[PDB]
Amino acid sequence: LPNITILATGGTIAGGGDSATKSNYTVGKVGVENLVNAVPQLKDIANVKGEQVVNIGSQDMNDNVWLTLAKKINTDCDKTDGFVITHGVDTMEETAYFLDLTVKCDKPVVMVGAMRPSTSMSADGPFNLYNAVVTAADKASANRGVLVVMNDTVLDGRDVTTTNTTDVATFKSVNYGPLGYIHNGKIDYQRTPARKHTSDTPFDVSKLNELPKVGIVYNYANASDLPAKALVDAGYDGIVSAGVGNGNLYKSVFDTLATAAKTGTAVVRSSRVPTGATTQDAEVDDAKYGFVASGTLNPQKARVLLQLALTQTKDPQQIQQIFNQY
Amino acid sequence: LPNITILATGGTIAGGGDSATKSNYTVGKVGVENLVNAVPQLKDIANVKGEQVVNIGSQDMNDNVWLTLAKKINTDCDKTDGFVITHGVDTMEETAYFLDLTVKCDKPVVMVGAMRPSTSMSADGPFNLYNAVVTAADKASANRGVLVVMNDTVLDGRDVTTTNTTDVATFKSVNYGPLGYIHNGKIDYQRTPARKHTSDTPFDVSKLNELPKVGIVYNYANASDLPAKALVDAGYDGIVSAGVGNGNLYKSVFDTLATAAKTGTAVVRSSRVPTGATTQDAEVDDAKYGFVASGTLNPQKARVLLQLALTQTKDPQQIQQIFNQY
Amino acid sequence: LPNITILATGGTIAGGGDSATKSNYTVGKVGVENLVNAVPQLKDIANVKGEQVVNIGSQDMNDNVWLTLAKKINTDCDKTDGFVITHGVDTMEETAYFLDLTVKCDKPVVMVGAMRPSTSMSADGPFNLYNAVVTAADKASANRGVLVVMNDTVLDGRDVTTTNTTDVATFKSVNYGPLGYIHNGKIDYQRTPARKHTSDTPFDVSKLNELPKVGIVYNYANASDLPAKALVDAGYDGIVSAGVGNGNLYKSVFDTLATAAKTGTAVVRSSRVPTGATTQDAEVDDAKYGFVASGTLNPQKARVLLQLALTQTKDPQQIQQIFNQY
Amino acid sequence: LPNITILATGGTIAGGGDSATKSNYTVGKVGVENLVNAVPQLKDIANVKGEQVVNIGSQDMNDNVWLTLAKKINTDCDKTDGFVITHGVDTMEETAYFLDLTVKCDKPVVMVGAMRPSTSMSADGPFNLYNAVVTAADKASANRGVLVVMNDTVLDGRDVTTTNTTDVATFKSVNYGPLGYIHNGKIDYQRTPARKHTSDTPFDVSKLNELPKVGIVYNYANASDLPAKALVDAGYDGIVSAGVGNGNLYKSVFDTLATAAKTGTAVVRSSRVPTGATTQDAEVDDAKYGFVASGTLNPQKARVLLQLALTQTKDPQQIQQIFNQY
Repeated sequence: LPNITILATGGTIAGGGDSATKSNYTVGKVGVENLVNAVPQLKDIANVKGEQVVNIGSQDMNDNVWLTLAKKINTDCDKTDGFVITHGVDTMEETAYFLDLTVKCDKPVVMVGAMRPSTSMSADGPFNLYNAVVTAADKASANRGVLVVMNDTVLDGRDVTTTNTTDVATFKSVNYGPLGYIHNGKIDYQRTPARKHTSDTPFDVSKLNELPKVGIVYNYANASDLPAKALVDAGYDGIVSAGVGNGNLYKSVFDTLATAAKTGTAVVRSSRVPTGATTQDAEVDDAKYGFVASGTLNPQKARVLLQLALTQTKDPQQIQQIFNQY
Repeated sequence: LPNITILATGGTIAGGGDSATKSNYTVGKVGVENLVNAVPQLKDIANVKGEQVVNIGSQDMNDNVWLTLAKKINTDCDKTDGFVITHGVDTMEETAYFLDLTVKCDKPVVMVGAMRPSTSMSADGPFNLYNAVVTAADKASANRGVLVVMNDTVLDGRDVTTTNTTDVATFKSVNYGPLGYIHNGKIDYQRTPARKHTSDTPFDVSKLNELPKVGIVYNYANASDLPAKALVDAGYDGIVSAGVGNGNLYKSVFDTLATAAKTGTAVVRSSRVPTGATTQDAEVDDAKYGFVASGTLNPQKARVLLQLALTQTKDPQQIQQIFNQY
Repeated sequence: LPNITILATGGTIAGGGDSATKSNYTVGKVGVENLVNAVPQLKDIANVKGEQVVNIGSQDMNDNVWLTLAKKINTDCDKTDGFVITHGVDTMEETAYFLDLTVKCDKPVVMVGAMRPSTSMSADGPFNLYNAVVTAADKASANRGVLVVMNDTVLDGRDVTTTNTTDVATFKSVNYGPLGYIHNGKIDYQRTPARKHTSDTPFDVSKLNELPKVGIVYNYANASDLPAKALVDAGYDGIVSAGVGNGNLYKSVFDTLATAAKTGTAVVRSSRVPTGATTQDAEVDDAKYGFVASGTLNPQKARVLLQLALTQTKDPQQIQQIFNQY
Repeated sequence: LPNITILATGGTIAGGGDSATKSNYTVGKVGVENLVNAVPQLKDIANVKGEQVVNIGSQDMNDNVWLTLAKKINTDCDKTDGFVITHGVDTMEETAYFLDLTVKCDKPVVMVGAMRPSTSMSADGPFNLYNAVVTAADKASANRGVLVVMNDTVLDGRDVTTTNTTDVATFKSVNYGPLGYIHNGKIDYQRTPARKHTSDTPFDVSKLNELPKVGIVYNYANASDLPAKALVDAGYDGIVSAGVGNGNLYKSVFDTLATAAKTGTAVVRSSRVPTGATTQDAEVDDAKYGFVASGTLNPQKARVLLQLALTQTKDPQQIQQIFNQY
């Protein structure tokens, strides 16, 4: 049986409330050992070893946890046959993509969470964790990049997103679909991400102490330019626009971002719209402003790629190419 | 045949490019009478009269245009049998819900646009317009609140949202579903929104020249508090959070908003997740902080209602009751 | 606290296997009182009484069980405040719509099941049951027709259908959407079905020991007419076609059904396509052939209504009017 | 510019009605030349050559058109750079999969249709045909198997299905998602089907005059065994069950099919449920009855694979392996 390492970071999977029945809960007070022991059947599928890396709600996820995780997986790759990472729902799609772009271990790296706390009736965490271990133990899971496993489904860390605030079935790859479905501890893989990941990216965080500063600004009717100005005034290295429609910007926000780009701020147009690509050759002449189009990357995922692009270049043309390859 | 009035605002529905094939287009050099003449079959179902209210990309939609529209529809209600409003796709969901809450005419008010340019191969606007007029001429459309008609579907103004950046089928009511489908010029209506709309709301905009200042801030891993601080420093009447998962807030953003809410800024927790309610009784003690949970209202929709709630009250308990009724 | 009656029929919700991990299970060796005792929090919200009506896999659901249930609910209406019916997932959508059309009690009648066995890791049945009882105890659930409660969602009996073979989130109202979502033991109802149900239908099953014989035939490339002929040769009261696209029929099948419809068999065109209406005024001249178009009723739902329409009339014009009202 | 062959078979794309506005139409009276000339911009992207193979509604698609198409593509492969096939919506998913399994040309083979007739307002056919030619001309489209292009999306012929009776956006790969999206005449491919197709299958129809007889029977509550018996009595080589839930059978239908399998009839369990796999190791002991589980193949697609399997073997174990590889 394979050796699988659980790197725990907190999340609702490690959350608890005083009633099985009421919706209230807190995260940060349930250790990895407790999660493992709630899933006795993991003995049938792997030699599990748990480590508590941090214990936080993923609403508080940050750069330094990202760097710690990537360096730890790259470092320990040779000590184990696979990794499972327990994590909150809220920012799972961001951490999964960061790791997709920075892990050099091509052994399976699987993230898992739960929508219901560990204390609740019909808690989803136990079976999700089981299925994440299944996935991490499956030799066929290697070289697919970093994965999220939730609700009996294996998802690639680039396209995966949380689609509903409360539903146990929330995680979906909303543009290109899942990689495989898990039934009875077996996976029929029918897909693999073509975008370059892991050891095929140039991004190397092994010596990085920090990541370039990238912020996100939202567009809507009568949108204030104040948030965009505040990132510019603080000297942000990059800004991602959560645009309206096909990545469009309220006029105010456009002006501030156009001026920013001319001073060397990287500006990436994404979209608040939950599916579909932010394309070139629509209403914004990106070449003219030095903007980059995000493709199918949503604002939070565009931030991830932008920060990593900014560790290699500040040239908008080269940042567009990165957005076309990763 | 019914008298139907078309109020044009702009949008892709009367936007054009150099060729039928390519995606590039600018919006707002096509006139209202022009759009009509293109769909001569409109004469089979209504006597249409067209007025150009403004001619903009809806990415530059703003409070003034909203107020202009609400007042026009309300003043002209007794002069026609129904209204169609042509509008850009980008912020159609915002304008529809604003009008849903402020329009006092209970004659049908139908919004319509297009995802493909006038000039494009297989342009969707002609048939969209036709179906929008079908809907506005149907007696069964009255008293259902402000409607959006796209892709053969009749969608209520509160739940309707754009789900894809380029797809002709983008507009969906993603939480509660459509009201009716249109086929062969008839509608089988099987649903109506329970939330109070139009003449069942206390919002009265007839004598307002401006709306309260409400801004939106985005949450994500390592989120800066600088956007939120910029809004508080400007003395914004309200701030909506596009939270992560079930409306949660990055720690720094939470600190800044906790302060805003006890300092004269109403704070509404919404979510960047495209479906489902931001709920009470989850991880955030709304009462302690003076926060309001948005329910199914997405951030830009939550802004609409918060602006209007602030015309009536600054008390977060009363604002929450508004978010529970409209 | 309200008196709620649970009528058990079987299903996966009280089905079990040898282990929590593996997918294998048989259905119907768990008792009704057993299921209750497993969810002790039921006592916080109702006084529940349980009766075992039958104990079957719902794949063997039949006309007798339907009639038994309708009559029981109708006779016992005045003796409880609401009903929960535990049932297999496989034909839950059929039974719910039959009861939707025949139940005369306008107290809440809620159906519930489970996609995972009793014995499985992260079993969905306990919380499903809890939420089903929440829904049946809610006064706001009355007069909305027969309901199905699954995965925190309240779904009307006409539109609800199972969309996936294994997913806990399978049950969706795929054309008109849900009625309400349940969170923290409360329901925010925002929709109600317009189609006539329960006491607004003329279908009265109190004195029937059998239902008219209605069969379903499938269409596909090179479809044999032999199934359709077998039903006509047996003198079936009706045949539903699971047509291709918008209810179309393979040529041979069309010939056999054209004949059936002028020869004492009612013929309803439905569709194998999982969403959308089978319409009039498309490629098939329904009036010429004596055919009925099913609208959004899928084949198995169309059977339900056709059986009940045939208790009242054999005239295809009257049957079509039924399909337009219920 | 590449040479692209259009093989036309009829369909709604070649359909017409007397009004742009009314839903009525017929197919079989609009030739390929007419479709080509409706899309002048095809000159910018390919040297197009059209041939009318047949001119029928796809509700009448059959084995002999399938064999004619596959043999024609295999024969003419060296005379052209790609193929587009114009076809009705109704059975497109069946023809696409057949060709996916029998074409040995690894040059792009793309199917295309339209939901609205060529005569209607906002007819979808012209732009769909444009995008199908784009796809067929893209070198990157080779070795992805046979494709369907509809509504700006490239779909693999195995998973692709029509999901709505009337919506222009109906075609979706409902289990594993699309391969790429088309914008401005360019395709970003992010996926390829892992299931073996085209020159990687053993199926060779070059010398076949006919295909084994396979029928489909539907399951529902109180299902008659008469259709299953009628296929058995006629000596059908195979039967596919459109099962309930995870491919379950009403007891009557089970008995007839169990007995059939013991006499050498091939029996494949599929599901009427529109997404998800019909799995082994659920409620049916397939090994015991000599049944085969269809996986994610829906009944009509299981028929296609079954007919082709039956040209190689009648052994159920070997037919299961075929269902696990193709």
